[PDB]
Amino acid sequence: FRYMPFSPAGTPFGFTDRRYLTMNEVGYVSTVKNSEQYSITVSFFDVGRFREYHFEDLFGYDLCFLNEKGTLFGQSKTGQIQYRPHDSIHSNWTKIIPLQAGERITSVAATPVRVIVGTSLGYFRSFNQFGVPFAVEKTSPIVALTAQNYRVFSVHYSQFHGLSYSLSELGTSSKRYYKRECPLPMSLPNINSDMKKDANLDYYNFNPMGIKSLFFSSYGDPCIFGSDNTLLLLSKWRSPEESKWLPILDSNMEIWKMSGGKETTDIHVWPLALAYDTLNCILVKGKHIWPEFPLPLPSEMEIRMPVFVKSKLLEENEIQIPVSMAAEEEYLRSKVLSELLTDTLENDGEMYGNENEVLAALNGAYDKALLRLFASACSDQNVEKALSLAHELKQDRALTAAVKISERAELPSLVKKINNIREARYEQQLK
Amino acid sequence: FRYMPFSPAGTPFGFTDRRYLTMNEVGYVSTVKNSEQYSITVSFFDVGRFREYHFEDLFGYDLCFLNEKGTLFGQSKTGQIQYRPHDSIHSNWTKIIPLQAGERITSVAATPVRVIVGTSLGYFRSFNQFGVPFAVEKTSPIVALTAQNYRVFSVHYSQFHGLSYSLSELGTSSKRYYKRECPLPMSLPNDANLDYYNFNPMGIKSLFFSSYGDPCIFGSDNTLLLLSKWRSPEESKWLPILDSNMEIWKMSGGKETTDIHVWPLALAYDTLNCILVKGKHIWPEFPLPLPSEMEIRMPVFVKSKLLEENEIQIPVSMAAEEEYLRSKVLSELLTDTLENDGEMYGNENEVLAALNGAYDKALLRLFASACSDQNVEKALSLAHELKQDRALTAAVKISERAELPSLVKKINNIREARYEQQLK
Amino acid sequence: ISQFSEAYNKILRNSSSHSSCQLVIFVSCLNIDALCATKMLSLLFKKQLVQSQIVPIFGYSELRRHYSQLDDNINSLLLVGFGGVIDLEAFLEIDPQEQSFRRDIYVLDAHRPWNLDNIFGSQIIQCFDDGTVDDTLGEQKEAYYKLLELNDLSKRKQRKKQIHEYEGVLEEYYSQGTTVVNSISAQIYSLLSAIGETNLSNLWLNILGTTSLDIAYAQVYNRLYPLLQDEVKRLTPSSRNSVKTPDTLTLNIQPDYYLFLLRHSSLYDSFYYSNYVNAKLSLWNENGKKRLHKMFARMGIPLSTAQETWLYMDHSIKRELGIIFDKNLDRYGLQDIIRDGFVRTLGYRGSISASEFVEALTALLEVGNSAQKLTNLRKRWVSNFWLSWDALDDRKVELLNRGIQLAQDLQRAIFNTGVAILEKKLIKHLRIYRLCVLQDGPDLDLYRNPLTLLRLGNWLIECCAESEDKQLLPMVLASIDENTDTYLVAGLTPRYPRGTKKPILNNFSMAFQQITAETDAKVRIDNFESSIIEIRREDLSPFLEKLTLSGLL
Repeated sequence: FRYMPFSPAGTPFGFTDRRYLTMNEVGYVSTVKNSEQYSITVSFFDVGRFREYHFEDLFGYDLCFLNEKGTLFGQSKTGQIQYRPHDSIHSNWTKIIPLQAGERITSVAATPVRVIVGTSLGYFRSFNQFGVPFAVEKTSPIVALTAQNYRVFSVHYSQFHGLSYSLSELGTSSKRYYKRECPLPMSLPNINSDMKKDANLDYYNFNPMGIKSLFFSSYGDPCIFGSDNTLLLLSKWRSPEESKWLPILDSNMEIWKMSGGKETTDIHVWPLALAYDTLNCILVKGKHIWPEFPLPLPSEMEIRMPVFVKSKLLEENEIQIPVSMAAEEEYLRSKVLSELLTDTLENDGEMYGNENEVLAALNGAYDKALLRLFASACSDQNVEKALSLAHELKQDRALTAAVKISERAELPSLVKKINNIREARYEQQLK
Repeated sequence: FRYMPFSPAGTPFGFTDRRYLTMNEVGYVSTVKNSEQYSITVSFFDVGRFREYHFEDLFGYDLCFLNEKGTLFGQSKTGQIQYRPHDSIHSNWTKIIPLQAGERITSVAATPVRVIVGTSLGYFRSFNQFGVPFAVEKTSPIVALTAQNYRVFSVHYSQFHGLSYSLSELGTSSKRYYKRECPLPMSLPNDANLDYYNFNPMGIKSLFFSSYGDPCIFGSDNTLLLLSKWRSPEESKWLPILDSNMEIWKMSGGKETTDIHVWPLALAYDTLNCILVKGKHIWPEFPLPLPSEMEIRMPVFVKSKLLEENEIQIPVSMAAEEEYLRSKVLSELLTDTLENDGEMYGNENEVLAALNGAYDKALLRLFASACSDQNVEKALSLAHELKQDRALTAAVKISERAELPSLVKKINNIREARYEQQLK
Repeated sequence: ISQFSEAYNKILRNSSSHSSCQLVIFVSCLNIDALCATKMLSLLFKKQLVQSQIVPIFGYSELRRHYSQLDDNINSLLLVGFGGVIDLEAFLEIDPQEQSFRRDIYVLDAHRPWNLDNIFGSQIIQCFDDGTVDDTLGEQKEAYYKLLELNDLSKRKQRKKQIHEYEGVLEEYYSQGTTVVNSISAQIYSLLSAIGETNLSNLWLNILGTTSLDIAYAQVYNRLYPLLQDEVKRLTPSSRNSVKTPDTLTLNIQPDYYLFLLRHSSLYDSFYYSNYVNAKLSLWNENGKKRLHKMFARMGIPLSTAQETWLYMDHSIKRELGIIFDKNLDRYGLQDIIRDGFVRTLGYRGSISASEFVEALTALLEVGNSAQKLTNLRKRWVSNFWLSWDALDDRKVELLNRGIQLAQDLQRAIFNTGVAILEKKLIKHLRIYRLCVLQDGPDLDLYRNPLTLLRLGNWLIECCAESEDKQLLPMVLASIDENTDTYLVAGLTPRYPRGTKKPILNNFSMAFQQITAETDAKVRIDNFESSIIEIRREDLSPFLEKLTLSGLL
């Protein structure tokens, strides 16, 4: 199985002689080939802070990774790498990584204190910001890399194995592992016989794994977005035996609801950045799923839990969702977000300074959405289902509101059951 | 997939009627075919310690393993095994292992207190030194075995997933697992070469344990892998401290032949013992070759840069980077061995003092090159990697000669910070 | 009782000091196989770094004057094949002194009659009893075991008869003829394999001694036809030829003949010992000196290319005899010629097999040099023994051919008189045996040393190896060269024409005890081998009169 050079959010050439090297929340890096060489132009979204520049390439650097401090270039054939800092304090440096026959650089990464270079045979060579070489480590072949200023996240895959994930940190004294080669059940792309004449064959040839984009969240949670169009977020990463992947977004249901129940395929989702509530994307309209020259304006898309029926939405009728049906989806969305925000503040603390107002508003909407399902259970005379819903309340003021819904529904036995929960929580609080 | 009988450091038949059953630091066991039976001849390197002997093979054993107390034989077709101790005090014992339809014994192992027998269906049958059974375990199919003392190290390879390895210890209370089927980073291969591939489907030439407690493996990719920190799963990683291609190229003059391979024998703290085999076949035949020793080198070189600068010779400046990588790995492993297991020979302190002195000396060569190219910032990061207090004093004199007064004061801040932490 | 690895380690620690803790071995020179066993034992004692002392002894009466007079702190005496029949502990008194004794000999006896005291009741005689004979007279568990300790008038009377019942089974036993059942090559080579030392020189050495008994017995080495085969294959040095290596001493197998020393030389003097082979058929001179001239002078035998034609392209003719005697096989059927054999080479310097090689060692032991003449005769045979022991290096080349050219005249010497005593017709079948007395001929000097005499008998036992379907009894000869009629008379064995079913060892040594017990009127048994004694001139005629009536077969 021949490998391919992978980059974050990279697009292939297609039917043109120009393409994008990389793309992220900082900006985008594109190249223009005019019959003999490549012209790399790096443009940013924030014109005020940094200045747009360009240069001529004489080596053909196709691998790139962009962070807040510099730009790293790499060559998959000769093994020559180059790091270019944006500020004028540090000078440029050039070093050539020795590569054997067959072995090629598939993915590169750059942090401000460590340099990560990965190969097709799985050699892990790490360098610092000054160029001092460290110990050489031999592991599984790396096909995908992502980082946000401190850690190394590697994805492994071979011909006699399957997709996995590893989480490590390059400390000052030694390498410490949070997660060591745990299996990742991400679905592989199913190329059929009719795809050989399709116009989207060029995207899968440059990226056989189907990994469109992958990046870390604003609060430190690992995220991945494969070819199955489902956004996966890693929950409970501080505990290796308790780590779980939770799907909180799906593009396949959002396109059908916004288009009025149609079956078109000209609308897609390209992930750029996600800071705990909205995935930034570009609405690409056309046959190709990859962007080209000039980028449209970014839109906002809030996350939604993929829990719907298809036959029930047609009978009840932009497609609109009723009150009663949306209470189940609001309960699932708020429960996942409140648990992750609580563990982040008790272990890492504040990051922006306004986390307490977000947590108070999220916990208030969590108890309010549960009361809508609680009112529906009392109307259908199901006293037993209403008892289990009362135990999921967090705030003490939510238990008082549950009594008033029960008295209005003429259920005196349900009223006394709420008071037993109140006496049990006060006893445990005094221990 | 076909389950072939594997043996440690074994060679196939080829176009001859004789081959090597096993090969290690103790000696080598070979077999000679005659008109009606087989003939097992066991020869040793240390003739003055043990008595050389031989016997006729009536049953036709094809599996063998050698340790410091005896010799174990095994038959893959009938399941009959036989253990023969070198001393005349202990009596021989024969027992038949039950085998199902299509089941063949693929790998055996022996320790002086426990007997390890592995099959193609994954049956784990363990015996003691007298033949009394203790437990029957159902695990993944074992294709390769190696053992020093208590430890059992098995390489697993199933039909669909495959390529994994396990590490365990046969303690007095219960069998403890340090690793539970972790993936192996060994590279699989993509006439002498054709015949060797059929008998050895995974390309594993040899495998053994080091003298300092670390498991070593030598696959088909000719890269010596070193498993460091096996007692802790948080920091357990493989370290390729030796690259075959680089060592042959530098010593020969700057060329690269094909017929000169490196067969591994043993590793005892300074060099890798080997046999220089010259010819078309990759397996040795019968002459008596002299044992050689190759100095350990980190595989960090460029190919185009060595041709421009010209046995191929490496310059001073380029060798300082390779010397820094080699000394850093060896000093960390020797420090953890002495603080947990203690001394083994009695001269570990002189080796550690000489290694730490060469580590700080090699870093100063890269430190001098950074000052010559006016890179003050790169020189600051190199000063933090020094261990000895006398190395910090020598860094001041290199900085004053290079006319950098700001770099001099930065070395003194590191000295004051280490003295404060030492008094806490 | 002596496991083979045990005595070696036990004799190691008893004398391994760097002083005069000298262990000393003894060997007879009167046997070829006695030599080659000892040579391989010495060299491993060199590379096990121990001090030693080697003394030959040719005479059985000499043993007192070589041991029992010169001893200081020798704890470890060693001996090769001397006392299977006569008990040395009765021959030499050793009082029990210091159960965990102070000086312990071993023994490496190769003979069939044993001595019960030397295995049972062992306190200084640590004999080699391992898996040699598992049936060491297995009925003996009550005969001497009740001889050791020996109303009762009717009870002890029966008990004396049980002793007398034990007496007869010790009377028929200790009354058997002797051979060597198993060569001393077989034992010590098996011992070294239990230690495990791989050298082809050893494998070249051990096969020499068993090759020597090819002319004394038949089925002893017929058991060793596998044990020659497995070792040359298990100690395979090479699969290829790997040519033009002057070293490495390659071992192979090639066919070979009773017609001997051919690869060394002389298809010329084969003409004599082709007629030896026709002396095995029906003649000694008559028809053959016509009959040989169908099969031989077919090619005139050259001077220069005969270094090449009967060295190399006689392989066209060995093939031709190979395609002559295949059509002399269903018709002639005389199978004394084709033989499997064994060979070795030196890289260069010609191919030399082991058939002819034992022949040079016999003749070179022979020639190559009151009571005042026997001393100056006995000092010769020890000395000329000594120049044969160093024949096993590469360093002897131009002395190796010296015995070779010596051998192909000695047979021409011995056949010169054998044809005389036939034509004299002085062989007389009296009643039991045939008697011949070589009273005087020419060249009587080559009959003092007894190693020629068994060969003369070996030629003479085969003149009477026709059908002879009654009276298969060998002869007794007589000759004299020196004063007082010493007369080294000897006996032979009867022979089989490749058909041993009957147990024919010897009857004479039983009678040799009788005549020696009668009058002691100048009879001597001072020579070592019991098949040779001496007699006086006026005693040989009453010798036979005592023998023609004493039928002890």
